[PDB]
Amino acid sequence: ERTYLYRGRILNLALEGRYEIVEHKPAVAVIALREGRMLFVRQMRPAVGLAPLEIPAGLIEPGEDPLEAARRELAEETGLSGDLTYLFSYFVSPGFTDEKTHVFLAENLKEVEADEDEAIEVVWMRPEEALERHQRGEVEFSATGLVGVLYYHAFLR
Amino acid sequence: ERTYLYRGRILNLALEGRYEIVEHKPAVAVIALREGRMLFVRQMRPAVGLAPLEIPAGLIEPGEDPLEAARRELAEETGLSGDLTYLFSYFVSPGFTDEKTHVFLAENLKEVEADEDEAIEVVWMRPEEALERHQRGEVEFSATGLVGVLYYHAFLR
Ligand SMILES: Nc1ncnc2c1ncn2[C@@H]1O[C@H](COP(=O)(O)OP(=O)(O)OC[C@H]2O[C@H](O)[C@H](O)[C@@H]2O)[C@@H](O)[C@H]1O
Ligand SMILES: Nc1ncnc2c1ncn2[C@@H]1O[C@H](COP(=O)(O)OP(=O)(O)OC[C@H]2O[C@H](O)[C@H](O)[C@@H]2O)[C@@H](O)[C@H]1O
Ligand SMILES: [Mn+2]
Ligand SMILES: [Mn+2]
Ligand SMILES: [Mn+2]
Ligand SMILES: [Mn+2]
Repeated sequence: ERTYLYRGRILNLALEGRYEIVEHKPAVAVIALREGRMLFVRQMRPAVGLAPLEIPAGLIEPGEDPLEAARRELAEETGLSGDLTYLFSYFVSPGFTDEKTHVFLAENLKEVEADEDEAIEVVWMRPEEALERHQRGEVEFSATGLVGVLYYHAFLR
Repeated sequence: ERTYLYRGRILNLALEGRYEIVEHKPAVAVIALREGRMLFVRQMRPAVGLAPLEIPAGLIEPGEDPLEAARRELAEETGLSGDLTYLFSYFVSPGFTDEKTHVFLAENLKEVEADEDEAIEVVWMRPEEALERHQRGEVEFSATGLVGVLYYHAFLR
């Protein structure tokens, strides 16, 4: 039996007995490799006060399914389209939120727009270099960035 | 300038201008391999209404640093100790929360207690089989479970 303390724009806060639960829209993320570089993005994230290394990601909007949201996010954040394949999903932090992320691979990328959402920085970077910069403390990862780097090292070399 | 709407036990909800922000304690997670099996755990997670495949994980308590929290969580959840090495960290979902997870590798595991926290199920499973069960829809992953599986395939085979 959830009791709602806050109903917001991209989350709700509820109590369920002693549990504090954040309801959140599902998300998508896209792993894309070109010429040995992975497609990362960075943007200021007020929750953390910095810009972590992420892969293109977004929330699924009403009416959309994960594949469609992934296509849209990739185009809006980086100006690209590609051939998308579903990989796997994960709960970001199931001890307190129901946010679920669906991860896709993109191949054969083409520019469909001149990126285009300006507050997001497109960062093509070899995943080996992203991992080294992180190990040396020079950049933070989001879960989606780390998943992209680890998936590359597992399956795309 | 954060304005607090809710101060809780393991999270705070704040507004910062138009942003909804969940402050949350940092976490740790431990990747451990023995005889080709990875150490997973499962427990009911009221936020998601199911028991995803996770690796042993917990919140850092007052006074502790990540390594110490990792040692404690591994012992409390699975009854084991091992030689711990820091791997990397990630923000679970930096579009709305500051929760950061520090991930460790454990080697040379030994039983120090007869597991011991009973509401957590210890699930030794080959990571190849965890990935196959997930692909067939039979189990959900947390981020920590997925990170463990991908790290194994990248670096531990
Ligand atoms: N939503 C909640 N609200 C209130 N208290 C909680 C909640 N969940 C657990 N507790 C209490 O807090 C104690 C927490 O148990 P520990 O093992 O240190 O942490 P973890 O495994 O939950 O979370 C570790 C990470 O794994 C997941 O990804 C999480 O989202 C975290 O990112 C519990 O025993 C309960 O008493
Ligand atoms: N905390 C917030 N509160 C209010 N509105 C927000 C917030 N953050 C962004 N917006 C608004 O909502 C729109 C969201 O932009 P989209 O690209 O679909 O999602 P994403 O990249 O943020 O999140 C994708 C995932 O990546 C991260 O891991 C996240 O935590 C998610 O798990 C914004 O343009 C803002 O207008
Ligand atoms: Mn985005
Ligand atoms: Mn977007
Ligand atoms: Mn735990
Ligand atoms: Mn615990």
